[PDB]
Amino acid sequence: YELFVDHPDLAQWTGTYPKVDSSHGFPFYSTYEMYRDFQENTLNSDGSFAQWITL
Amino acid sequence: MNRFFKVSSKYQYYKYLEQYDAAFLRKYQSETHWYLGRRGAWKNLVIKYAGDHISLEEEHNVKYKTHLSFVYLSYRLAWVLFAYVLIYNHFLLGDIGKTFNVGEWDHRLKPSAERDYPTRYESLYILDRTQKW
Amino acid sequence: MFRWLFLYWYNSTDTPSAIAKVNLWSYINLRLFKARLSSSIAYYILGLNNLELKKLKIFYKNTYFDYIYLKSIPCLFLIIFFTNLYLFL
Amino acid sequence: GLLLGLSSIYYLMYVRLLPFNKIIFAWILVAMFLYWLLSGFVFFVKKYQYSKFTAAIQRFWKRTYIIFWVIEAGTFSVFFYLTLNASSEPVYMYDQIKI
Amino acid sequence: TVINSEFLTYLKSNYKISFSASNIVKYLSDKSVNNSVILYLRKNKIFNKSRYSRNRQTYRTGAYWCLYVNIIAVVAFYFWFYKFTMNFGYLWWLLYSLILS
Amino acid sequence: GVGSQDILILSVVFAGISTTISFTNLLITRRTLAMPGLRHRRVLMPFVTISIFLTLRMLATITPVLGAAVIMMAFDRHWQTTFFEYAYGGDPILSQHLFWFFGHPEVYVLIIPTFGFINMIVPHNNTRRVASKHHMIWAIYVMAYMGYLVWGHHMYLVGLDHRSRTMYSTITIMISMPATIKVVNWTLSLVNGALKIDLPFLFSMSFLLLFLVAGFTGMWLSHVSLNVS
Amino acid sequence: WCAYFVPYNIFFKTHMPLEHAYDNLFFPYFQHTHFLWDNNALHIPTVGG
Amino acid sequence: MDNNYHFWGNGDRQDVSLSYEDYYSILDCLLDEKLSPQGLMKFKNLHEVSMYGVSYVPLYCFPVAYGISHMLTGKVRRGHSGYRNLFSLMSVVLPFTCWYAYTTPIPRRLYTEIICSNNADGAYVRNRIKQQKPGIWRKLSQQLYNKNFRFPELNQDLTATEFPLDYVAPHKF
Amino acid sequence: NIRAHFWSNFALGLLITGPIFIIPFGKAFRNLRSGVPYYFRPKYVFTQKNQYN
Amino acid sequence: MEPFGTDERNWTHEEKDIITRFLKYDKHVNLKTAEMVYSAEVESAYFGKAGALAGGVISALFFNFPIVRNLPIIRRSVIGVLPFLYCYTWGKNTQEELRWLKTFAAYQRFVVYHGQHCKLWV
Amino acid sequence: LFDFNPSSIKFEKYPFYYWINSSQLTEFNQYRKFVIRDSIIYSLNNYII
Amino acid sequence: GGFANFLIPYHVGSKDVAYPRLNSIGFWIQPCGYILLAKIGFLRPQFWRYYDKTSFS
Amino acid sequence: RMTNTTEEAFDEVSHEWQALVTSNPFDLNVFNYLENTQTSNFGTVDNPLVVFTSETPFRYVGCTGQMNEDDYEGHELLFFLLREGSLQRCMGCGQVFKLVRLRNEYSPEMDYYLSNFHPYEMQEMGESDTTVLMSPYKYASHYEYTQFETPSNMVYSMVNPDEHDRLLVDPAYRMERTKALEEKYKVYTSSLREVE
Ligand code: HEA
Ligand SMILES: [Cu+2]
Ligand SMILES: [Zn+2]
Ligand SMILES: [Zn+2]
Repeated sequence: YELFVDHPDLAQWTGTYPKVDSSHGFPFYSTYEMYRDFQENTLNSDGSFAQWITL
Repeated sequence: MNRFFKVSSKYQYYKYLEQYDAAFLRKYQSETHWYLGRRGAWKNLVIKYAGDHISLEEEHNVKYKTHLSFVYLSYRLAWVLFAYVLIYNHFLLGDIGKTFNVGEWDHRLKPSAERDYPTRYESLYILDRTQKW
Repeated sequence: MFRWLFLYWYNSTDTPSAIAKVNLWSYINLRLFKARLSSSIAYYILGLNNLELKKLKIFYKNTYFDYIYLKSIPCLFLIIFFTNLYLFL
Repeated sequence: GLLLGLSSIYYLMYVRLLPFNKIIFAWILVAMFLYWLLSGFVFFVKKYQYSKFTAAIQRFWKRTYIIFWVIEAGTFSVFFYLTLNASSEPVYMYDQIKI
Repeated sequence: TVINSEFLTYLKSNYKISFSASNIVKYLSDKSVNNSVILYLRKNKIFNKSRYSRNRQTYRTGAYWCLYVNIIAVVAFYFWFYKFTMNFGYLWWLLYSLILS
Repeated sequence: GVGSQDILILSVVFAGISTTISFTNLLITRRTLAMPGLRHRRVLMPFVTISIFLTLRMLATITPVLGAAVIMMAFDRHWQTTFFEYAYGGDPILSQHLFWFFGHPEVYVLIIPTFGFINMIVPHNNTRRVASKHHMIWAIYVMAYMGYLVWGHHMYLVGLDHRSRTMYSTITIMISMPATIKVVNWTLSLVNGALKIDLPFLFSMSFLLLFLVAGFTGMWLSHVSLNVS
Repeated sequence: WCAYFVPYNIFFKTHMPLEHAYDNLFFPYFQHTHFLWDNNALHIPTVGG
Repeated sequence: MDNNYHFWGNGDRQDVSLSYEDYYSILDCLLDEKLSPQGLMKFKNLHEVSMYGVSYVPLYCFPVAYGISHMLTGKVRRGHSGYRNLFSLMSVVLPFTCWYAYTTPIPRRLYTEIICSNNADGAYVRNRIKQQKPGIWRKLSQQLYNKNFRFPELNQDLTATEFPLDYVAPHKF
Repeated sequence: NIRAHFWSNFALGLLITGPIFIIPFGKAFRNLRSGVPYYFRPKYVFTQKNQYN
Repeated sequence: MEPFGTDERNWTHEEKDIITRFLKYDKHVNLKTAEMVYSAEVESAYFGKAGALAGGVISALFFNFPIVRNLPIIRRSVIGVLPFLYCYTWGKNTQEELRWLKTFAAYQRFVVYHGQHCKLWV
Repeated sequence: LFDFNPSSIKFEKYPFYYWINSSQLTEFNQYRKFVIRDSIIYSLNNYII
Repeated sequence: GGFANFLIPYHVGSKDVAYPRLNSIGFWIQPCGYILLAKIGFLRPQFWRYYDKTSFS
Repeated sequence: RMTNTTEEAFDEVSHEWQALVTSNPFDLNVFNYLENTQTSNFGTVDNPLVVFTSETPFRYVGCTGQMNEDDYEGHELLFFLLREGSLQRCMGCGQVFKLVRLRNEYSPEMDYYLSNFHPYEMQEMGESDTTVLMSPYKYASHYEYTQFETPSNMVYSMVNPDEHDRLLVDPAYRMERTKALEEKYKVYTSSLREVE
């Protein structure tokens, strides 16, 4: 959460979802599009077979 | 607060300086506004209008555009040589000796090559040069 | 200067229309600097009447080495004891 | 500048006894090449003098700089890698001095 | 600045302040106000709707530079490795197009 | 002799420069000028664009290697640098290694965008979603990964060490794993939908039929003894 | 003197290299001639410019 | 006074000191044919310790070069912002600090046993350094004579019937 | 055996070197060179150092 | 044959002259090495002569430079000879450098020819 | 810094003084083909005496 | 060239490309390489045929 | 390092500076970073997803549906030309979009959409004294550093273009208007202090 609030770019680089709670209706002043290649190219995600072949 | 004392110029337009604190002038005629202070920035407008239109793209330097003689020479040579290349390499490869000339120049250290002659003058001159090192 | 977006957007009298009537846009009032959260976890639950903003903060960020040293002494002595017990046995 | 440059050019041409027509053709081609590259760059500078250099343009040109230098260092990296582990004759009998 | 007491009383009577000022300029003191620089932003019609500036839509110098690159490649490679130079006098009317241009 | 061979070498240099310009222009566009919602979500772009970007990255990796190889060939031809003359240090096997390090990724660059073409045409006429776009993307990406470790299956007979030869063979035979994923996904995209027969669809079927044969024959070419023969 | 006279004499009036030409190069000593390099004289426009 | 006084790469304050550069130069005037297996073992141990040491020397010089480079830039710490100047000045100065470190003799038990040994291996090493590396042997002999070493190869030999092969530096008698 | 001795000595050196060296080293961070008490100079991330020290 | 190292003495003028005359006239020197030394000697002298002549020519003009021409005689002469001294030093140093570099190359060729360098063999 | 440092002073005016040829002081354990070097050293010394 | 330069601005959603100048450059430099690589079957330094009496010229 | 907008910012630089210093949606919508657009709400009839357009009658809008944590997108990417005039819904997920055509004005309506935009980052604003970071680790996280400071004592005043020209060619009028605007700034600050 601190990483996302203070260094959002780096947070995006880590594939971290925007952690700010916006249930009050006002969107956060600095959000970003998800970059999930690290968490998708995994042995535990959709890139399971590709990462198994590479392993 | 030190006010501009007086302007001794006969030009009555310059009398505006006497109405402001010197520091004020220092803020808006020097420091940040040094490249603008007490100057009519007509050249800024002229250059902006020069750079926002659709003008001759051929620019030599900041001040001038590329010379029209050079531009037209370049364009005519480019188009004609491109046409020559296309036509010769798509149509005139049947008899190379008819459509191509064999030419070559080499280092002056080596003896003059057999093909080191001025083309279009093979019937008048045979060219050779003394070797050098 | 606001911490909570809703507060920031509840009664905003600095909106451009107002500033349009004076035509004086201070650089110190850039919205990029107007609001910034507290970098601590803040999430909404459903209270008895409306949303309640609960705060999750697990650990402090002002720890100093002395504290780190005081809690590390048992671990270092445990390492010493285990290594010496291995040597003896 | 013109005196020095033209004198040097003519001296080099005279000492090498170059074929005038062929060298003039080649030099015209290279002059057009370099002139149009530099003219594009001059166009960019002149148009960015006013009313065109935004943050997007600035970031674009910084990215262009870094991309060009990464491209240039790309082939140089391969050449340096080949230089490091350069091929040589076997150390036993063919090339005993490379030790 | 000094606000007149009568004017302040009139404003207090006619308008009751009920909400705080969201502008940060309220925190400015007189020294900070006097140490501020006034800049001008000309506001005119907007036609470019992108964060990038307007881009010229024609590259004539580029087209001709690439034509020259093609000429350089073909002519130089033929003259170096084939030792062939195109006989421009075979298509003398194309050469005459060049001359008349 | 001097002539066509030098023409080919310098033309490959020029083609490498042109490829550099092309992939620079195309890759800077997607990283910088992309729409706000498709900056990093490659699963949303059309499969032909995903394939094109992957092949552009692959060309970005291999173009310096190809350029170095051809520059060394030109130097050896016209400067007698003896880069590939065994008598005083060189080796032609190095030239083969460099070219084939460029080589196989080039063919994988050539083939992958057609996967995008079929993965766009088939769902369009079938008015249904593709079978597994994420899995197809990861399959083509792992194929791109393996493209950099199978360059030696073109050099089985040149006398490579058996360790390297076995590595090349075992990484080459496992490239059948991603391709079969593509085949299965195309087949399952063809089913359970409202088929609207067009002319591109028939070309897609022809492409599938042709890719079935060439793929398994190339897999057969990874059989070491068969490749020897 | 520095940019024209000195380079001219050590480039065209001798074949022996100076120390800074090869002190970091692990080449055997050799001489150089102006007449066996750059057949396509791209050095002439470069030097002139 | 460390606990590992048995280590061959270690040394005391008054062991024979050789600067790394000199050591490498010493390797250029020797042949493994003339050395016994024990001398070969000594030289192999010295090579291992020396390769690790020459690897580690720039690191030792990094804090000194880092401090000097910052002081050359000025009295402003532009960390992450003054990196260009800091590392240019480092690429200049760190070679100088490493120059001083590599030209600085360091004691070592391998140095004191390879050179100062009674056997034919040590005699051969001393004679080869004396003949093929005159200046290195000159400074090494000046160092050895102050460490109560008496060899026939030293220039400071008062019991020799043959004149010294090199200038004898001033020293106490 | 050497590993056990080394790790015993490493834990002992963690115990000893701190209060002798590292804790007094912390005394170098109470103030800055100019004498003004220590404050935060960010590099890129302007972290909210809201807590006390 | 020479000692190698940092502590070793650099080649003196007498040693350089002796080795040059040894390479020029000895019987154990092959014709190629002797030709190398001869060609080194032939081309080098021009550099010294040309440096001296160019310095003399420049200093003749520099003696009448706009500021130099209006100085007292002592300062005028010193400033005027400054170009001559620099150019003469350049000519002499370049001549010596070229001659000694090619002579040292010839000495290396002689040493390899007679196998007088350890760690160097065919 | 604070101990004995060997002096770097050496003979600077005697040609080929440090071209030491093998004798009983050098144990004769040099490179085998240095006999030609010793002969050259002897000839040079006989020239410079 | 064709599909990328036509579809990347469409699919990615960009006004032209990052370098329209480079796009034009690539297209107009393709033809020279095409010509060089395609006409080597028609061209060789031994351009004359076996019945061309080279001894006449 | 910050542009002297009195003499240099004319059309595009001027519009970008106006967006930065006002956060006026129209201007901001022109210069919103392409890297990220603020995550809005799901488009319903009562709470439509607002798509902004800076005085352009239409815009290409893609829809992926109900975004989830499981998979980032709800349904396949479907594009349509959202046009000005009425609510228009993606039928794949029933998502209602409203195309708001922002006008070059300071109406309260425009200030209504003040919370639907990212504030304009000023790191890339103005000239930079560092071309690009040669850091493999900080290329995608950090902008270029600066050896100089960023002043905060700038107060921006919008001026009509012709008047702006008279500012550039008539220094006396420029000084007069600057003095008057400084007086007005003093009055405004005093009024805010009195209100507080
Ligand atoms: C785009 C072009 C392309 C593609 C996609 C491929 C794909 C593959 N290629 Fe290659 N190849 C070339 C272009 C290509 N190739 C070229 C040009 C050469 C020669 C270069 C030269 O020397 O001139 C070459 C040479 C070549 C050799 C060297 C033959 C030799 O010279 O000895 C080998 C062997 O290892 C090989 C293997 C493969 C393999 C294992 C695949 C795999 O990627 C393919 C695997 C795919 C599948 C497995 C999918 C099929 C699906 C099925 C389910 C099939 C089953 C169906 C039935 C049995 C009905 N290729
Ligand atoms: Cu392959
Ligand atoms: Zn939808
Ligand atoms: Zn960052």
